[PDB]
Amino acid sequence: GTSNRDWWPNQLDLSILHRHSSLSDPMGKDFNYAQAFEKLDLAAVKRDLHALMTTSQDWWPADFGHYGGLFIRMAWHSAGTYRTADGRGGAGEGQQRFAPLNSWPDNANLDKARRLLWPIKQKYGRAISWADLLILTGNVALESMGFKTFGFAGGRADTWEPEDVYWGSEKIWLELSGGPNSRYSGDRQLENPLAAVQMGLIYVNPEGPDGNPDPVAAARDIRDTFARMAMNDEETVALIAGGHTFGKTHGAGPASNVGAEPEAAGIEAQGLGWKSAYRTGKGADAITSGLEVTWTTTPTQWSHNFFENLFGYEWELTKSPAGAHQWVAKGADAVIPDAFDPSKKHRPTMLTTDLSLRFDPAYEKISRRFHENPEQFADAFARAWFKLTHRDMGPRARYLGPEVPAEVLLWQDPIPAVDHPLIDAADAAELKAKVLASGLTVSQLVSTAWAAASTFRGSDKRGGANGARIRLAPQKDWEANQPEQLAAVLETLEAIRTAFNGAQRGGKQVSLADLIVLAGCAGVEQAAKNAGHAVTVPFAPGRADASQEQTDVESMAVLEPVADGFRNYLKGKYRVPAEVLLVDKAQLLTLSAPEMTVLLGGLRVLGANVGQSRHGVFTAREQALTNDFFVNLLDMGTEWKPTAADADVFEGRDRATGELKWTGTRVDLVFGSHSQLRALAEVYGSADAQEKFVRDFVAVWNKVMNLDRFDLA
Amino acid sequence: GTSNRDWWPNQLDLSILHRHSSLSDPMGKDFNYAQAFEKLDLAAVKRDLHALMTTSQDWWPADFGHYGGLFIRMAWHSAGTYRTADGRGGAGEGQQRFAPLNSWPDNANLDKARRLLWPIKQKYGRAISWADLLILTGNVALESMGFKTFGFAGGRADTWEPEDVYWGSEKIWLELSGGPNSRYSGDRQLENPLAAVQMGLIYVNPEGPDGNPDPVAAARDIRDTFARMAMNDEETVALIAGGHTFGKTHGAGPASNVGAEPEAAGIEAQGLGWKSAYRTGKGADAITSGLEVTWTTTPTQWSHNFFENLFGYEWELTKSPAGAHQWVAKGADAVIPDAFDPSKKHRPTMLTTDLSLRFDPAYEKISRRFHENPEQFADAFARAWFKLTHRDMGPRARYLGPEVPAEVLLWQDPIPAVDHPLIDAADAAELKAKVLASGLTVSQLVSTAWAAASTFRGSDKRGGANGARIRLAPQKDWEANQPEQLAAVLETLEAIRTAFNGAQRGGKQVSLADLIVLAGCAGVEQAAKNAGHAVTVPFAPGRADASQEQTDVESMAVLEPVADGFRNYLKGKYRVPAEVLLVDKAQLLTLSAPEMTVLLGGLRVLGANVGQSRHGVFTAREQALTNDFFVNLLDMGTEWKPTAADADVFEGRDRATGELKWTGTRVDLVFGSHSQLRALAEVYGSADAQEKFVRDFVAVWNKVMNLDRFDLA
Ligand code: HEM
Ligand code: HEM
Ligand SMILES: [Cl-]
Ligand SMILES: [Cl-]
Ligand code: NA
Ligand code: NA
Repeated sequence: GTSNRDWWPNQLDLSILHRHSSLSDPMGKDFNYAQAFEKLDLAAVKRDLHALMTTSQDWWPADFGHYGGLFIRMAWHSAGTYRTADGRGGAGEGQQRFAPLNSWPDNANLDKARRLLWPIKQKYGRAISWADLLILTGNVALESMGFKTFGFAGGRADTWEPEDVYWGSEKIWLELSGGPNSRYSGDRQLENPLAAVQMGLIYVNPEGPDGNPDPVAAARDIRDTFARMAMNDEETVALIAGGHTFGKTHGAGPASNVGAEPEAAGIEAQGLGWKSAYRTGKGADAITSGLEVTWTTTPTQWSHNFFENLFGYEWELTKSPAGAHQWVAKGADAVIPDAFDPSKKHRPTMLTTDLSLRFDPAYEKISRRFHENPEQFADAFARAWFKLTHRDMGPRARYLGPEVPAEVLLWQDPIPAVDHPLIDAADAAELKAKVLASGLTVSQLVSTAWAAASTFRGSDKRGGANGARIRLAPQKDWEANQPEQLAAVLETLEAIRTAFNGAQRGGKQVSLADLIVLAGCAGVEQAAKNAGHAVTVPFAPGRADASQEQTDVESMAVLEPVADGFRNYLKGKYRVPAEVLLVDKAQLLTLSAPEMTVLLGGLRVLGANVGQSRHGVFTAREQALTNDFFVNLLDMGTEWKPTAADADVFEGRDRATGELKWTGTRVDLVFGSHSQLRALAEVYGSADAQEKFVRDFVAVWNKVMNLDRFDLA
Repeated sequence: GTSNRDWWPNQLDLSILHRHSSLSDPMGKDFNYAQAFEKLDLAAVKRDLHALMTTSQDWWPADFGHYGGLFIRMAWHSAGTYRTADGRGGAGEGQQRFAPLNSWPDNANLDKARRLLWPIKQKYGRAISWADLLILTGNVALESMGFKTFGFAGGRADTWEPEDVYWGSEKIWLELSGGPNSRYSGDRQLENPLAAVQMGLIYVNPEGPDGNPDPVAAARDIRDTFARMAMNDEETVALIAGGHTFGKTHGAGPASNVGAEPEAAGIEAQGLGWKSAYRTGKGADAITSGLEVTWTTTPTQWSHNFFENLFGYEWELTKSPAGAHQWVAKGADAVIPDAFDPSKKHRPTMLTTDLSLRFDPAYEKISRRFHENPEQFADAFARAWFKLTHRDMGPRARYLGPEVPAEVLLWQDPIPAVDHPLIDAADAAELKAKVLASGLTVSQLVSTAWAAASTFRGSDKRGGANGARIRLAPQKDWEANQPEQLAAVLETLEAIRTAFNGAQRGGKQVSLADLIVLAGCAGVEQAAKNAGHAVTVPFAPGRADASQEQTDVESMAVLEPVADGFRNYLKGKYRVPAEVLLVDKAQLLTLSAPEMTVLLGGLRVLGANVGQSRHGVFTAREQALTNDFFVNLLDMGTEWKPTAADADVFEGRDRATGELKWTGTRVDLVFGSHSQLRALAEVYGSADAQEKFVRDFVAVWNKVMNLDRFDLA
């Protein structure tokens, strides 16, 4: 069947905005996962998981009689797709159970892991999501094997279709670098927003870079990829060495014996894949990665034997039974148990990437400290495993259940508790009038609130106006935020806040974070009044102000908008057309196509553009909330042509006279070009649409202001 | 960006069931188009359209100073994509404004037509849809040029994204037959469900079949395609000759002058395409099809000149200025006006396909009758234009406004008015008890009601249980309907109906159509009782019974289910995998993926399979409404393999003993393979899901019973 994508493969794709509709969701409109989870008997779940660890199924026999290592891997791959660039990936939506991740080569035989958990999923039903269950199982694995975890939070609601994520442009699984769709350029520079070295890998190639078995070079790829998943050197060493304290790899015979991944398998395989023709195809004969390494002398028990082995032997390059590069201990005794035959033992073995932890000089210093102080190792691992498995959960208000760690961690972008009465509706009205009487303009107020709120991304639930981090480094200096204009607005609002708070009794006060948002509300109300329409914009107080010391500046860098079509802003020059970057931003903001359309058309006419650019400002009443963007865009009296100076800037002239009327960017003009978007623009540009336009704009503005308000969820 | 479709291009596609979500629709969830239309000043709209006919715009100057031919073409192409096989295409969703149809070669320059209507659309806003506006404009064009139409109904609600229609498998526009993705096989047999001879054509090639200018063979393709659009010979001749009474074709220079279609054009084209480098690119220099034919001596006025020309001259093969095959009148004087220069006249000209109406023997007889009796031609054309433009609108109850023709037409599948009191709740309880006391089983009642209601398709809104057409030819003899079992059920229901109706006074009576549906409801209630549960199935009376004389047997044949996965039925052997056919059926029934999932699982256990097949009957309590299908499908204790006899039948055996537990088809097992479907099946197979499953089943059951109930809308 030939499709639109076939005929016009470079046309913009809006389907990403309308994933996750109520059509594909089996649960009722009113289902609230948090409410279900809060009544789960978590202790009972964990007893069932504990029992499962040593209850072998014959269709995928447990190595050493214990499924712990399989489950740790499973949970670490669930989390391990996370990228800091865009927040996409991670364990927080249970996406491992869908395409493509269910069929990535690095996820081979996790289909068996997940199938082992169906009976518990079945028993507890909607009260425990697959997303939560994956991570809970990894924690119970660890605990059953003698490792004390840092804690666990529930609250990852399940999803019902695949997310549309850019995982790379290669058309071959595992393609080595330097092909026609290489993700690498320059001196081994991995393209943003990717966080893995080859298509279908979680981080790095366990043989070494593009299969070259050099631990030093492999260390470069480990450091770079892990950094792109928000882990520093200490955390990376703790996680790799921690994980590889347990279980084993699987490479008992050649990889040609392994058949189709789950999405390609026959209907009779019932959602499993990688069926192997090698001997029994499972257990002692299993093939997963093609490597055949067992790291420790007690693969089912926490120990400090990984570093004992790493540092206690010299290593020789060797090949698994599938032909993969791996390493074996020179001169060693057979001290490693076999997974199924109590009469066999094996020499210690390592991956290239395990040896990275000894031969990269910065890793070696950490690894040695951990070898000499295993208690430090265990604490670092526990902390890093919690961060790994929670990194995309969002604010601590979303954390559910009885095992949530009390310690507040800097990476959580923490928000202090509120310990005073909040402002009421009359206070809000008072403050809106004070803001408008200060002489701050509609443009300043809208722009500032937009800048504060629109750092939110739904991918990892970071960002948003809560915190008032706009006032701090680094947000206060980001170019998009217009640092000198911002500072003047903030000074004025801070004086309003001080005077209101100084007048109160009873401990009532308003945070700056709330006042930034409220003042933006006032701007939108005043713009509506400038158009002749009285509207009240909703406002919910309860934001708190975070300190600089509670804000990790280097982690906040990935939230900087380098492209924000809603402010007609592009920080530099990109390969991806600006309209594609608009739809990417709308997806991160959780906006539908209608929402994105109304929001953009209103911001244009409110003066929200960076630098006060005229591009897309298709109105002669700037700072009035009207549908003029749409009416003027759609006027066939105007003809549009790209400028000679810049192909991405367009001039709109009167068709009859030649007179210059407007200028616009690709982001403005796409609403008059794309057939779906133009259809939306036509609703808002019709003569009956002024009330609708205003109502819909106010609704979407309030939605954006509240994106991070999980305290009200 | 590589996508799931790239990696697994043959995996089943569920996106078609979550098109048209509330996410992509700009109108609020409570918007009701009918109510907006009913308040439209239709007379005002028509005055504005009359004005527009001769208001020429310089960016696309009007031929003869009158846009009427362009608009007729526009409205005939809007309607013209309709196929009877599936009901898809047609004017009823306004789909000409989206991809791919906005860019089909045969819709070249209708982008200009649509743009000329934006000011009207804008002025009247949501009270007239684009869908309605395209048809109304065609009507006003005809009236403006002196042809009185048969009527007009509003009520086509606009849509907001493209429909996923199979238009063919070719990967080249306009590809001639016999290629790697040929729509033709054998003796010029066009593949179902297609209704056009080439990718991107509305029906036929105007030069002749695969470009061969033979009118006799062109007539074969005209007959076949038009029959696939629900039009017989008289209708066909009336429409082609009526259309071609007006306007002209456009081929002033070589087609290489014509640039990108709208979906390929640059952003500055603002949604238009086919920009031409030939001379001024428009007006006298226009290039659309490449043909240069003007049919009559008065192209802007209704006339009897089409058949006077066709019969009055002999025709000579020639070429247009673009090189296309067309025909010129031998020895004729230059009597045809030029569209732009009062000093030029032209000889009469004809397409190959126009000559088909004279050189095909059966068309010749009609054409001569029309020539000799122009009043017969005008009435046939009026009636056929009404049919053409309303064929996908569904029951007359959906027809809005003051110009709806009073005359009931056979093609509308008419249902008599109800002229008596309806059954009340106490009567419904009394009838349900009578049905359950008669001996009819759960399986029979469910099966019968399913058969009756599931003929509905949302594509053209034909079918459904209203009418009780299940009792008439041809539905009563369809194999999927189990004619012998059906007859026995109907006899019993007819005897209940007679006895109830004979006991009433006041004129109260129950239709058989209602009783079939009510009896189905009683089966579902009894099945819940068999499972130990109280359940209430909603029922809405008010269906009437249609007669055999109101039921066109040949038109009804397209509704026959040759695949119905919901009954595990496949009439024969198809190229398309049966699970694809299930999703296609779910789309015509307007079901989401969760709905399709719950529905099928319940039908399986209630005994709705054709022939009492045990395939997918995964329960030991058949005729009890339980979630057993899901719980047993998902049991990892069972291993599945295709049978040696039949690769599309699977056997499910106990993993430990090898013993046979179940058998299933692809339709059954896809719910345990497809990673999205299996996620849905897990929700209904969970331990906490029995009540959910019953509630969800009853809701979807009632949805299906009411699909055609536009008298309640
Ligand atoms: C440089 C980073 C990493 C590399 C290249 C890597 C590589 C791999 C490979 C190739 C396997 C064998 C797959 C199979 O054949 O069954 C595996 C197994 C495993 N890895 Fe890692 N890994 C890394 C990091 C991690 C981390 C961060 C954790 C968790 C903290 C983890 C925990 C495990 C566990 C527990 C197993 C054993 C699975 C079993 O017993 O079935 N790994 N590793
Ligand atoms: C065998 C079926 C038909 C064929 C092959 C056919 C072919 C075409 C072609 C090739 C054009 C020229 C397009 C261009 O270059 O601008 C056209 C024009 C047109 N057709 Fe048809 N046609 C068919 C049936 C119809 C029907 C059923 C109607 C309406 C009832 C219709 C009404 C028109 C009118 C009004 C125009 C003139 C457009 C203008 O003045 O701009 N045709 N036809
Ligand atoms: Cl994601
Ligand atoms: Cl359609
Ligand atoms: Na994420
Ligand atoms: Na249709």
